[PDB]
Amino acid sequence: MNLNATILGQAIAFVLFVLFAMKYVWPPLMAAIEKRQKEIADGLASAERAHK
Amino acid sequence: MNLNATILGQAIAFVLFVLFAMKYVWPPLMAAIEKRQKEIADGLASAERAHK
Amino acid sequence: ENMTPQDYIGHHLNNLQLDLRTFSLVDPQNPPATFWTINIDSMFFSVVLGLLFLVLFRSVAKKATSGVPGKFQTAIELVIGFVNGSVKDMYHGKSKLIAPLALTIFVWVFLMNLMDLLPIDLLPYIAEHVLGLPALRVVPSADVNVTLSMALGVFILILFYSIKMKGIGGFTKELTLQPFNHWAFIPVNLILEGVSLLSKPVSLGLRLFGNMYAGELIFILIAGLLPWWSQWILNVPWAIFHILIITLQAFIFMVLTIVYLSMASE
Amino acid sequence: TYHLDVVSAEQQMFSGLVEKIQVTGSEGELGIYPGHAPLLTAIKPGMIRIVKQHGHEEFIYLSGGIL
Amino acid sequence: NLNMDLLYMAAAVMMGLAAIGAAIGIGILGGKFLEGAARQPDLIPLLRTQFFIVMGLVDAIPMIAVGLGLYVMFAV
Amino acid sequence: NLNMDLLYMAAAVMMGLAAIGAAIGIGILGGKFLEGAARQPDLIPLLRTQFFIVMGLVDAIPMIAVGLGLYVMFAVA
Amino acid sequence: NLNMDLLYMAAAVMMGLAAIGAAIGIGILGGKFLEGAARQPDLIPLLRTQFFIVMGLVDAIPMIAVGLGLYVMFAVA
Amino acid sequence: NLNMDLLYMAAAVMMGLAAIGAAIGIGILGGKFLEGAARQPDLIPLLRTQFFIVMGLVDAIPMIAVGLGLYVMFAVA
Amino acid sequence: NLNMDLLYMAAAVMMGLAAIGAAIGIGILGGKFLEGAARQPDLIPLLRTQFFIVMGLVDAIPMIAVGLGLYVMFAVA
Amino acid sequence: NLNMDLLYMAAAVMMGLAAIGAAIGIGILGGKFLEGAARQPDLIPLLRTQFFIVMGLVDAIPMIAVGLGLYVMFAVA
Amino acid sequence: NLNMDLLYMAAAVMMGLAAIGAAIGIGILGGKFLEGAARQPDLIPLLRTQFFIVMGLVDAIPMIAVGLGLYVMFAVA
Amino acid sequence: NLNMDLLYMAAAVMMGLAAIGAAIGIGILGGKFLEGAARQPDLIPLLRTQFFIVMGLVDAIPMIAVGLGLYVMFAVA
Amino acid sequence: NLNMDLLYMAAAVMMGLAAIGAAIGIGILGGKFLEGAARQPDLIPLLRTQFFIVMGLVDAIPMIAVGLGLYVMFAVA
Amino acid sequence: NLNMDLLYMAAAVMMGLAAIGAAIGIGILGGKFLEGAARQPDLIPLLRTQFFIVMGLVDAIPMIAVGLGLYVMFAVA
Repeated sequence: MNLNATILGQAIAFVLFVLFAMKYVWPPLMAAIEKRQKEIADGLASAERAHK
Repeated sequence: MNLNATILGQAIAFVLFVLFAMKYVWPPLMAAIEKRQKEIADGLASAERAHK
Repeated sequence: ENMTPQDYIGHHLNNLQLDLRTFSLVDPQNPPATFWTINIDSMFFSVVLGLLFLVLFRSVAKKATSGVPGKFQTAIELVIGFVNGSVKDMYHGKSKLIAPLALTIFVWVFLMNLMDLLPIDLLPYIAEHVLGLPALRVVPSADVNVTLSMALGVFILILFYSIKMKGIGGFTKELTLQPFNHWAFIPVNLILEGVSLLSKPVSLGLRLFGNMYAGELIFILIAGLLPWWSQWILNVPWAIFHILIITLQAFIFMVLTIVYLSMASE
Repeated sequence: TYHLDVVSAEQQMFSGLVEKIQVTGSEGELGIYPGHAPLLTAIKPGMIRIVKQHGHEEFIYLSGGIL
Repeated sequence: NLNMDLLYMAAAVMMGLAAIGAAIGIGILGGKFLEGAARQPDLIPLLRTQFFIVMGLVDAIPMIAVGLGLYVMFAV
Repeated sequence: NLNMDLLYMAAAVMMGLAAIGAAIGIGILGGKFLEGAARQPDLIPLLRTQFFIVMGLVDAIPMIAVGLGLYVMFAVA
Repeated sequence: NLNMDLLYMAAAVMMGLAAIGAAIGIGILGGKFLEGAARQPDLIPLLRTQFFIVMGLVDAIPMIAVGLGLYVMFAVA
Repeated sequence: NLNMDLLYMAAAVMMGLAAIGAAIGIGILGGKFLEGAARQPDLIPLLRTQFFIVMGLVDAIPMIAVGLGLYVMFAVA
Repeated sequence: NLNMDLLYMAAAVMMGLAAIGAAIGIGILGGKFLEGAARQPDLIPLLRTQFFIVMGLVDAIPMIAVGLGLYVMFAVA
Repeated sequence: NLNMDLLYMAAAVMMGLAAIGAAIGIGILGGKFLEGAARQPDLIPLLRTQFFIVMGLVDAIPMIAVGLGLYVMFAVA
Repeated sequence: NLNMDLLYMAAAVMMGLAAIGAAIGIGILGGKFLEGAARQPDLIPLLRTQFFIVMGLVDAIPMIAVGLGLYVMFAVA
Repeated sequence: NLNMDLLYMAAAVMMGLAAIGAAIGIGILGGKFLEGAARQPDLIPLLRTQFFIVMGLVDAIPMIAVGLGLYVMFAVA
Repeated sequence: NLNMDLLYMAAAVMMGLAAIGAAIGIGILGGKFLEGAARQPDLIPLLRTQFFIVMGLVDAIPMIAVGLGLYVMFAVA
Repeated sequence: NLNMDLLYMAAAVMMGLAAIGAAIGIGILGGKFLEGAARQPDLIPLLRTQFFIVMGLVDAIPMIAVGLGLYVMFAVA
């Protein structure tokens, strides 16, 4: 059997897999991190105005 | 499959990663989280006292 | 290359092992029978991933800004709050071990399992055509030894907490009275409450093993038994699905541990 | 949002626009979000939580009734 | 010789019982999912998420069995 | 020879169970699809969509078993 | 020889399991259909339509089982 | 000839299995019929109509099986 | 010897499954007959009628099986 | 000798299948009976009447199965 | 070998199926009993009497097979 | 000689089926117990009594079967 | 040799039946517990208690069986 | 060869029964989880934890079975 061809197919499959990953799975994580940042920023600023 | 002396070689690496994580990873992070939480809530307390 | 796929897969299912007694590497047809023959490749990646975990988390412990957190700090504190919420939902005692233990289990098992998503032949290609060593399979959690080491550790911890928090006078009480509560029945309960307590950790290990081991085997088969131009159409629908496994199989390993410890002490 | 009426035999008690509510129906607690399927039940004496759109939360005590 | 058909039967048992388990379990789960969706039709995207979560456990053991089945069917 | 006895027997037991799974598994589902439609039929096109979404998952393993049975019966003879 | 006897046995297993599946599936589906009409008679036009649409998928696999059972009994045996 | 006896096991299973399903498949269906009747007894014949429709589907595969269950034990035998 | 062993085993299954299908199939149906009766006892007789119409179908394919069992024991020896 | 020592298995199957069938069917029927009795207690004897009425139909087949099993055990084997 | 081990096997089969039937049937009945009792926290005796009646019916036919299993355990073997 | 192994087999069969029956019956019964408890949470000590009453009855035949399987495995084999 | 070979099948059937029974019973009981909790979130700590109580009974018989299975696999070997 | 083939069937039985048990149990439990989530969406988080608690009990014995099956299939091989 052509082992080099089996690695060929593995690489094709992995390229399609990383496509699916970086176009469905990652945006959720980045948006969650950004939501957390917005939350903490707004909390600290609203708490700042309370002092004045 | 093959029950192996590794059953011990892993447990060592286990109890180490637990302790350095305990004493030197978790309090450092949770202290900062609780600090930000308390010092956001203090602003709400200040607003309540301002109204009171 | 004279690989009949039936033998190619067999090679793929072999670990790389070492003789504790003789300090020698294992063979494709030859295994030192004595149990003292460490599985080496998983230890390297295992300890490697535990190192990477502790490194990545200390490197933010010593940078933690209590103001607006950096984008990198946010994710680590996110996972920290995730674990803390689960713990303080299921546990209520004053023990300081539970939370870091849970975090270690969660992230360590997650990174261990995540390995399988890598193409199956790549690192085995390197570790033979560069280092010359005979075999390599990389997923640490895909071996009974490591999951049973974790499971027996958790079992020792369960016994520790059950002794410490209600004493032998109560520990023997739970082990003899429940369920039927009369002394004439103590001999029967002593069986059940034993095997039950034994199944709790053992299944905990095997649950993690069986999922990952077969989860690796599929990829092996897909490599060994289909021509290149087709492999993807059966690799991809599995790989994405495995993302749903590696996460849950980590999460469950965390939660049940808490559920046991909180259940043991309280 | 959806329209919510709290009506007694004597006089009306609430007529705002709501985003969700929570009640203790005779068969258990129960939460109504928009688009909920048509449903009929009795509710036990106790509180009910209204959240008016823009998220304003308030509690109304009911001596029972039919939802 | 006499080995191959006996191994094929050992594989067929696994495949069949795995099909039984996966089909009946996901059928029950999906039935409850659909009676939930018909109740709160605006929360379909939320409940569906939970479904995909719990499905990941229902198909835990079947994909083990199926896997080993293929092994017995092709690797020995 | 003896093989062509059991090579069929297996193909049966695999594809028979694969039927019992696929049929009942969908029926339990389909029932809940109907009782929901029979209350507020205005959602029929909505629920039907979800129905197929989940039914594809039901036929995951049964059709795999049917494929292996066809391979055993025809290709393996 | 022994071949035809166990070929008949295999077809018998296949068709018994297929019958179990088709029967119980269509039974559980029809039970809910017969409930829907009662709640809202006058849409029977419609629930029966959807019931056939679902019955086709319920029977998809048992039909293959019966097809291959006959294929064995009267082409291979 | 051993060929003489195995057929009786191939039939007895089929007409057994087709019996378990075709019974229960109807036993379920008829159930939802009766509790439908007990609610709207003015519609009993109308529901009966649909019942006799749906039952005609439930008995589809079983009547095939029992058919061959005879064919094996009498025509093949 | 064995020629006259198997035909008794072939009966054990045929009347065994035929019992189960008959026992469960009615055990389900009569249950609803009770429920609809308990909600409205003033309606008992009409339900009691419809029941026997449905029941007679359920016991159709089981009873014949049991018959073919007795035959297979006595007249088929 | 095997020609008699093996028929005990036919008897065991023949009557154990009837055991499970009768037990589970009567369990379902009696459960519906008990719920009827619980909802409207001043109805009990009439529901008891109907319960025995159709319980007879439930145990009809298992009884012949058990009788034939006992006959095969004592008289035949 | 062929004499006694098969008798032990037949006794095992009888008693295992008897356990299945009795346990599941009485579980169903007792579940309905506890439901009715929780709905009527004053009719516990009035309902448990009926429960004992119908359960005395249910357990009986498994007990036939259990007694015969003991017979085959210690009177055939 | 080989005689003894099928005694392990018979014990395995009987004990596995007894476990099936006991576990599923107690599952159903305890599920209904918890359903009752959730509604009338103050009546838990009463229902917990009645539960235990029936609790021992479902697992009578399973207990017998497990006892006799221990007999077969450790006393006979 | 079979005294060595067949014991793994003997253990296999015990472990499979223990698995099915424990899983199904605990699933039913836990499902009823989850729905009771969803209907009464404040009673979560109370009902959970009863759960682990009644589950402690359900898990009794299977852990016998599985235990003996291990003994058959490694002790008697 | 002569001795090391049956072992694969022995393991197959373990894994098949464990698959049925785990799958159907977790489905029965998740169905009630989704029903609860549908009645009160805001409790989704809390109920979810109570799921992973109870579910951790469901698949214990099935995973013991799967582990020992993989052992037999790769340690004894």
